[PDB]
Amino acid sequence: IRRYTDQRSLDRSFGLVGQSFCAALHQELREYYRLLSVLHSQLQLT
Amino acid sequence: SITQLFDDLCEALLPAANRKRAKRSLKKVAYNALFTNLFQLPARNKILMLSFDLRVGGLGPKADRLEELVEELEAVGSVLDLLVQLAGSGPPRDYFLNNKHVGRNVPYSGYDCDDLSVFEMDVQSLISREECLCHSMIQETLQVMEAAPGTGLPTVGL
Amino acid sequence: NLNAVRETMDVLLEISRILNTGLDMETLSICVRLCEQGINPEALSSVIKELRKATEALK
Amino acid sequence: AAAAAANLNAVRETMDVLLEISRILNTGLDMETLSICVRLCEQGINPEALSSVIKELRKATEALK
Amino acid sequence: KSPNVLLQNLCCRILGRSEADVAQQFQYAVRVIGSNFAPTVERDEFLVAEKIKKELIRQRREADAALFSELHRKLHSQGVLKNKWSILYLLLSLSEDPRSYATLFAQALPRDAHST
Amino acid sequence: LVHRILPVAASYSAVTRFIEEKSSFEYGQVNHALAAAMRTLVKEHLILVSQLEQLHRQGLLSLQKLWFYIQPAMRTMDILASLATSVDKGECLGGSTLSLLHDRSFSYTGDSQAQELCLYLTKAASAPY
Repeated sequence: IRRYTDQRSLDRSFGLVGQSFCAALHQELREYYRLLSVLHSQLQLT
Repeated sequence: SITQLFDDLCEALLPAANRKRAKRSLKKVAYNALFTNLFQLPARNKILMLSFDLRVGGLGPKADRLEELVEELEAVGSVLDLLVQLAGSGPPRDYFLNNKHVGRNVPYSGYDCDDLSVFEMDVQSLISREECLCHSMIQETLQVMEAAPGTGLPTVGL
Repeated sequence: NLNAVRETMDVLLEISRILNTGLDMETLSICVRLCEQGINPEALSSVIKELRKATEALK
Repeated sequence: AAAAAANLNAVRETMDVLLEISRILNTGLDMETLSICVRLCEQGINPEALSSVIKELRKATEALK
Repeated sequence: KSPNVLLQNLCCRILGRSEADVAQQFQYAVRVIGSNFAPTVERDEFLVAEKIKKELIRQRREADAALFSELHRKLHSQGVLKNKWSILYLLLSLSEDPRSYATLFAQALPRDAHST
Repeated sequence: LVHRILPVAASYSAVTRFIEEKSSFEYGQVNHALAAAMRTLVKEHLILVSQLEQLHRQGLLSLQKLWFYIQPAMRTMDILASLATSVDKGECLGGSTLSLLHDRSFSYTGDSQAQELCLYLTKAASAPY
C-alpha cells in the first residue's frame, strides 16, 4: 500500500480524483498508525 | 382475610423441609416489623436514577430495555414503589454487535479495539470459573480428611 | 381481562429479577394482591427482609 | 474544627475566582446553578457531555412559555 | 449528594417547573450524562487557557485576557479542585458574545492510542 | 525510524525563514497579509509540542505514539513550504500572488484538510488588494 502512496504523492500529474484516491490511502495509513500505537502501549507481553 | 395472606407471605419465604408452628411465630416478627414503619418526586424519576446507575457501569441497552419495560408498566401502581426499595436484597456472545463480516447493510466505524480488551475478559471470566471449581473440590475434602476421626460421622459421636 | 393483568404482572416479574430481589413468582403475586388492598409498601420492605433472616435461623 | 473551616475558606475563595471567570465570558447561568455544575465537576464529568445538556435544557423552558 | 439526584437538581435549576412535570428532558439528560460520564481523554489546562485567550482575542479584548492569567494562577495557588480542566472547558464552551471553526485547530489526546 | 521523521523540521525552517524575510515592504502588502496568516500556524505548531512536553514529563511517550500524533500537522507544513517556495521562485507579489492563490485554491480540493488551509490563506491575503 505504501509504495503506491510514495509514488502518487510525488507524481504531480495524477488528477484531483486520483489525488483523492491517494487521500483514501492516507486515512487508512493514519488509522494503521493509531492501531500500532494501541499495540505498542500493550507491549509495555507476548 | 388479609391476615391469612400475610401468613401466605410467611409461607413463601419458608422453604419446605414444629415447622408449621415456627411459621405462626415468624408471623409475629412479620407483624412487629409491619407496625415499626406505621409508628415511625414521582415514581418514574426513581427509574431514571437506577437506569443511570446501570449506564455508568457500561452495558447501555440493558438500561434501554428496563425503561421500555416500565413504559408499558406505566400504561398495580403501588407495587413498583416496593420494587424500588428492594435492590440487591436477594442472592449476592452474539456475532451482530462487534463484527462487520456479517449484517445486511452493515455500517462502518473502523476498528474500536477497546471492546477487544473486554473480549479477553470474556475469556478470563470463563477461566475464573473453572479455577474456582478446582478451588471448591480440594477444600471440601481437606476439611474432612483433616481432623481427629469421628467428625464426619454423627454415629461415631454417640 | 385476566389475560391482560397476567401479561402486565409477567412484565412486573422481570424488572424485579434484573434488580436482583429475592421475590419469586408466588411472593410477587402475594405482594401485588397485598398492595392492592392499600397496604403501605414501605413497611412490606421491612417485613420481607426480617422474615428471610429469621427463616435462616430455623435451617 | 478550625482547619475544617480553613479549608471551607480555601474553597470559598475559589468559588469567587470561578465566578469572575464565568462572568467575564458571560454564561447565562448564575451562582446557584453554578454550584450544581461545580458539584458535578468534582466527581469527574465530560464538559462535552454536560454543556450539550445545558444547551438542550435551555431549549425546554422557552418552549412552554 | 450523589450525581443521579444532582442531575435532577440541574433539571430543576434551568427549568422553573417541577420535576414530576418535566421528566422527558430529565430522561434525555440521563442518557447523555450516563455512559459518557467520567474523563476518558487526556486533561490539559494549558491548552484550555490558551483557548480562553483565543476567545478573548476573538472579542479583541486584551485586558481581561491578562486578567485571566492571574485568575488561572490563583486556581493553582489554592488547589482545592480535583479537575481544573473541566470547569475551564465548561465555562469556555458556555461563552456568550455581547457585541469560528475548529478543523484547523488541534485538540487534546483521546487515550485511544493509549491503553486504558 | 528517526530518518522518516526528520523531513518535517526542514519543512519548519523553510517556513520561518519565509515569514522573516518576505514580510518586508519590498514584498508587498499581500505578502504581508499572507505572512501574517502563516504566523498563526507556527503558533499552532508550538501548541502541539507543549502538550507533548507535558506528556513526556509524565513518564510516558514513545516514538510510535509521536509519529501518529504528528501526522495531521505533517501534511500542513508540507503545503506551507511548497507554497512559500513557489512564491519565492517567481518572486510573486501583488496580483501575481493572487493569481497563484486563485490557482492553488482549485488545485487542492482532495482530503479537505488542505482545502480549508489554502482557503483561509487566500481569504486572509486578499484584503489589501
